[PDB]
Amino acid sequence: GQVPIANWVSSATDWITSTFSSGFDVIQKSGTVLMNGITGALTAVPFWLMIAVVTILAILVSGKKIAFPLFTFIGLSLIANQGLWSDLMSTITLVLLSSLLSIIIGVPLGIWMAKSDLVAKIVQPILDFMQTMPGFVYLIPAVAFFGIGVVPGVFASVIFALPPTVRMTNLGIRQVSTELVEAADSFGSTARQKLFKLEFPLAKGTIMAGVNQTIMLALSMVVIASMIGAPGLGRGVLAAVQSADIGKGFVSGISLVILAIIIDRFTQKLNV
Amino acid sequence: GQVPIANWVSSATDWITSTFSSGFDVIQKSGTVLMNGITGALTAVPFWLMIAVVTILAILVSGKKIAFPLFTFIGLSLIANQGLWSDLMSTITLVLLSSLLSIIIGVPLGIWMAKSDLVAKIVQPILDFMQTMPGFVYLIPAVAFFGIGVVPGVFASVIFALPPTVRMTNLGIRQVSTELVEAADSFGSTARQKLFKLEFPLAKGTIMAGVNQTIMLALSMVVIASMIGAPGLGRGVLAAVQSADIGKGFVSGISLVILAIIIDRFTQKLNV
Amino acid sequence: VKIKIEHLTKIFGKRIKTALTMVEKGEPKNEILKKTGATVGVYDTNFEINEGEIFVIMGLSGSGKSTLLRLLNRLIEPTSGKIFIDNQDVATLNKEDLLQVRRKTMSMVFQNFGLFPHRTILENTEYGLEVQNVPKEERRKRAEKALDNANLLDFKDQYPKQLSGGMQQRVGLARALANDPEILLMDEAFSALDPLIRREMQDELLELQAKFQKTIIFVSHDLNEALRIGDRIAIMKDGKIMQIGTGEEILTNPANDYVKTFVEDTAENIMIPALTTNIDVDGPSVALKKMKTEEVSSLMAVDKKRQFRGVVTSEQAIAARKNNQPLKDVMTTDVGTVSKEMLVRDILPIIYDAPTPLAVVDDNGFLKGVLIRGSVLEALAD
Amino acid sequence: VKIKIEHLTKIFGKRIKTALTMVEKGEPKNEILKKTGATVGVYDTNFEINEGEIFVIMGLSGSGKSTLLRLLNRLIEPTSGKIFIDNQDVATLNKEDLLQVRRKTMSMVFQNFGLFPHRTILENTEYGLEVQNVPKEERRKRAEKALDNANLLDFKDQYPKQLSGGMQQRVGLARALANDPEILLMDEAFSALDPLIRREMQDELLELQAKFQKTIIFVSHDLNEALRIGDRIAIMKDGKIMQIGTGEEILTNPANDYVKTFVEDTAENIMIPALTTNIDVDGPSVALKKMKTEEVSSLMAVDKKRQFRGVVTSEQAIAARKNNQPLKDVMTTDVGTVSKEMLVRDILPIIYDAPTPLAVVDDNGFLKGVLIRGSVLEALAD
Ligand SMILES: Nc1ncnc2c1ncn2[C@@H]1O[C@@H]2COP(=O)(O)O[C@H]3[C@@H](O)[C@H](n4cnc5c(N)ncnc54)O[C@@H]3COP(=O)(O)O[C@H]2[C@H]1O
Repeated sequence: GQVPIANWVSSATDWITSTFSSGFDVIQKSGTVLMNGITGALTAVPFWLMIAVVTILAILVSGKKIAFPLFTFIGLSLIANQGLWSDLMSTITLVLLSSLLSIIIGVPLGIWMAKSDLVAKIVQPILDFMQTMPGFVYLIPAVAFFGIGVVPGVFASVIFALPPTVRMTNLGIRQVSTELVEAADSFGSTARQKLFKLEFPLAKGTIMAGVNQTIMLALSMVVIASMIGAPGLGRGVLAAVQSADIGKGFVSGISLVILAIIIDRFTQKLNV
Repeated sequence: GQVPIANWVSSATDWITSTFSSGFDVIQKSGTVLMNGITGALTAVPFWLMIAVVTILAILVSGKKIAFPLFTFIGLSLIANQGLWSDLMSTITLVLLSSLLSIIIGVPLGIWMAKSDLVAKIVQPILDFMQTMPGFVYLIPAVAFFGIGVVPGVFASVIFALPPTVRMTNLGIRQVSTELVEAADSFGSTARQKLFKLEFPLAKGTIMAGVNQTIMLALSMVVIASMIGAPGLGRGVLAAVQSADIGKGFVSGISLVILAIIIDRFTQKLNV
Repeated sequence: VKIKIEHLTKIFGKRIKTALTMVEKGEPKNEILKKTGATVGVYDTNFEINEGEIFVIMGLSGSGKSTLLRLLNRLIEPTSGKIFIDNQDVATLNKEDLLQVRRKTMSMVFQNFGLFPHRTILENTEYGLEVQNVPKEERRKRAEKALDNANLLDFKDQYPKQLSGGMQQRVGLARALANDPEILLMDEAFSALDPLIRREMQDELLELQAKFQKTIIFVSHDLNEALRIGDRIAIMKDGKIMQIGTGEEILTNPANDYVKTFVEDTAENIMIPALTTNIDVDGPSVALKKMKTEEVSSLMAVDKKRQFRGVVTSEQAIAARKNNQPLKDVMTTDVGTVSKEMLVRDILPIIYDAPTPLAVVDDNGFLKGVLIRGSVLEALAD
Repeated sequence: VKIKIEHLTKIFGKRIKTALTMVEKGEPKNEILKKTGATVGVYDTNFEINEGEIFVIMGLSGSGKSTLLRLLNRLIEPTSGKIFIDNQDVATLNKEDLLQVRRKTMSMVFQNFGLFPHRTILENTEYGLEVQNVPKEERRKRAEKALDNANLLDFKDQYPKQLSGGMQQRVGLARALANDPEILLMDEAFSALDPLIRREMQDELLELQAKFQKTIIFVSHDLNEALRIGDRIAIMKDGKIMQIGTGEEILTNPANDYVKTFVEDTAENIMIPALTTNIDVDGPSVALKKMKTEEVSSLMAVDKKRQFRGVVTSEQAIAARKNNQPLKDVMTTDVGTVSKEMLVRDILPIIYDAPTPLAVVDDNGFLKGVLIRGSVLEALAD
């Protein structure tokens, strides 16, 4: 016999939209404009200046070796060249938004989890359930709630890249040697004290690792959401797919890669 | 000024197809038929028997606890119910193919890497470059070479899920305590000897972990390739996306999840 | 008197009210476990402590001893009981007062020293005050002072991992002392060090306690580490088997039959490892180096084939050296060498003649050990 | 003679031909490093070895000593040199012959014992033959035999992690012996054990070498671990500073000025840690337990305030026990107590009167150490 999970889910969705309409709407409004604004700003700057700024930044992080800043300048020249700049800046605003949201919404959760053994049981299952899902589903409720655009994309990205942030957090916090915990507590240190003197300064490594992971996940999720609003090179690669156009697909994907590699080589070197 | 990476890439692609045409063609032929054959087999079986078989298998792995086999039977009943069975079996043949190919093509690479410090330098960059890419690109050369279908999808899945397999391999092999290496060597043990007595039996944990990871990656890549041939619930979720149909999208994705969770809970419990 | 305990105990697992009621009647630990699965670490513990009264706590891994400490500090909340310090219970204190207590009265030392590798020894030392919201001047002052008191200040503004275990132990100890606590909890502190550094630190701790008279919960699984310092010992097997202390009463009037196997209370199995000198290869200078390291005045002499040969003395070696003569000639083959199995009053008339011990040479010339007045002990036990 | 070495050396990093040519002329290591960045571990090493001639190799962490071993076994390919074993070079051997050699002649022991935790002690023992493609019968037979020879067979068909360091060391040693090798390479084997187990294993190894006369490269950073057994020592600071051995020639005629600071070749800094007994708290039984553990016949007596008080003897304690009398009355306050800074030949006559040492009591009553005929040594050094 059949069970109506489709209808249940449909109905639930219907009910929600049909209750939180205004919230979603204003949220949409704010999101898009902000994103539009941000995009307009970046895309106000030239491309040359931006490349040179990133290049210096590379030197700053890595003063001696020559490969990464070299490659960064090269690829950004190339990307500016093919004309995929406005789309690039759309992609970057999308990411930054999704990543910051996922951080701001997960790190406290890693805290609450490392503190309570109940929340761990409640969430770990949710975390695996979300870490195994595909991206494709996440963006259907996105349009269901906000509709087409950037807002839905960053929503999906957040909900897709939160898990590892939260996980690595709770882990880097539950893995501090119990001696130091006991010590901090033996001198009458409130949770805040040890937390901002002992826990973070140590777990920071794993935290930034999970954060890099979260950023990459948000990036892939945006490349996906491109099939719904979500400007950026995702649209170019998508068109190339739906048109079998090898050239532009490879080109959009290579620009995306360059971007992601750069973001990584930056993040890695911000941990210590 | 512009540089013609599009044209270069286009030209290269053109040249290859236009050289290895017959290979690709026969490979296609063999792939699809085999896949078709496998699918036909796996669909030949009823659904009820298959569920009960998987259920016993669950009990076998986990004799006491009742949650995982229970849930497996439940979700498979549900999946058989909505009618997503033939597509499911297409997805499973796709995965098994991609996963076995990626294993058979990466494990030796983890070997060669843990043995030679050159190959590590050569490959690690390739591994990061491929672990940061999106899936979307991978399937454009897939059609470029084989065309529409399952073959392209499993190709993409393999090339997308190889990296972590290879990485965890080379790592679990380079992380055995040097004392045991030196010992195996002090008694005149050829590389094969220590390798099949010492290296594997230890690195197996990390190896199976990277393999589980590889399987999940292949799964996501198939869900993606659904946009090109690649039957399975990927098509259902895709249609739901391109049609905003919440019900069927959620339903396909939940069946996929159930499948992935099951594959995990199986893999995890095959390490020791 | 400083501390006082009353029916204190701690229970782990779940379904702990039943276990509480059980111990309220005398239910053994094993039965409680089987019936509830709530493993107990402490069981109806009642005792007190006085000032300057180093109160060691012995036991085997699993006797739940460190747990008792973490209860006293309340790091682990007690299932029940009371702790009357300064006319002030401790298990019925709010958070503020408990923190102030931990800050003023108590302070801990740990096995692996509980040090923050991401700080400088100075910072780890002053943490106890940092968390008390005090200016940095006096913080650094008291820190430098405590460190000078341990003769490692110059090693400050460094990190732990680049030091030796002993230094890190001294560091944690100074960290605990900075607060001028009236109490010091110690959880197998010196158990991670070398036995030499162990004795050194024991003596330093005694010197401290002489200067500053403050109470100490010490913990250890080594009876010697306790007897050297302990003024009132307390043995522990999931309960206070014996806590009378006195050091000897545990050995004089051991109430239970398990303490006596813990302290190890007729044959000559007392033969001890010997100090050898293979004359066939080594020389006087070498024998003197060995006498110096082993910190003795004489040695036993064997053959290259491990066959007993005789005895050597410091003066004999010095004479052979000045004369440049070798061993095997400047020796004492005349010795009261004995066999492994004999009576405790066997070599009674000779043990006094030979100032040197009486090697227990194997029947076939091989050597096992020696005897230095440890025969008297069990000989008079009759 | 068994082994023979010729201009052997090893260089790390890159650009090693230049470093080779450099050492072919005598270029110091530091300059080679600065000019090429090719750190060297071995430098123009030339010596030989004989049979049954335990050839220890000392040095500090970085002297590149274990490297020399792994070169002898060829685990690390030599940059240059030759190794003439059984009239058969080793650096010019193909793979087959090198493996057969490693299987027949040589066998290693390691610091952390190099054990396969995923096997049973029996399997780890027989591995050396397993890799030689031999039937399981004789494999298990030789294994059980070697284990019985170490008195742990019953502990077989278990795993390492559930054992003690000493047992795992014995296990690796049996694994190496099973092959009946003519050689045994050892890389700080006993450096991971307790010094007591260390001495026990040293003596067991000597007994073995007595039974079976086979060559041994030993390695250690402890000069005593070498002097106890070493028949021909070789000190190492990136090169053979001294290899003559003889045990004493290193101390008798130390050629270089760095060996003499390695072996530690006018004030009375020789005061050694003392054995105390706080009469104010402890009793005769306790003092006897301490005499037993410390393995001595007498003790020093202090006050609860660490103030020196006198001396105790085993017989005095036994008498106070039988009589039930306490300490502080059955003692010897009459003693040749001395101060920290006395002249080289200060208590030159009294040291002989008092059989017991002469405690170096601090000016203020405190105690630091004692003196047992270690004064004679440096007194006659003049
Ligand atoms: N920190 C310390 N280190 C060493 N001794 C300390 C000490 N503090 C106090 N003493 C006492 O001083 C005496 C020094 O004895 P000496 O070393 O001249 O004479 C020693 C030594 O030359 C020799 N000996 C001691 N232990 C030995 C062993 N394990 N193997 C071989 N010979 C040994 O036999 C004599 C036995 O002396 P006994 O035990 O009657 O007496 C010892 C010991 O009881």
